[PDB]
Amino acid sequence: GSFDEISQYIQELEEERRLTESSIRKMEKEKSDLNEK
Amino acid sequence: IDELTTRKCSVDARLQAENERAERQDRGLKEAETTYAKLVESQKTLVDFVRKEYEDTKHQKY
Repeated sequence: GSFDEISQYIQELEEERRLTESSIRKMEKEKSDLNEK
Repeated sequence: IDELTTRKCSVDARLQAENERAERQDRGLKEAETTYAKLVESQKTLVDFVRKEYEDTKHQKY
């Protein structure tokens, strides 16, 4: 039973990992916007 | 320019901090997804002696 519950939360955490990357890439674009101005 | 520099520092501070915060969880999940293979063997192992306990009773029936 613990095999599936732990693995399911890993995917949710891995989903958050992609979400963090999206914010990171957007922050670089926001940084580029600040650089241009 | 100070407002933009403060904005640049605010963005850059979060930018690098989020990268470290994300990579520490990402590399931890790389071991966690490998632990899923261990959990696959764990599920295999736990059910194995459960059937052995059944087999501990089953061969007694013979």
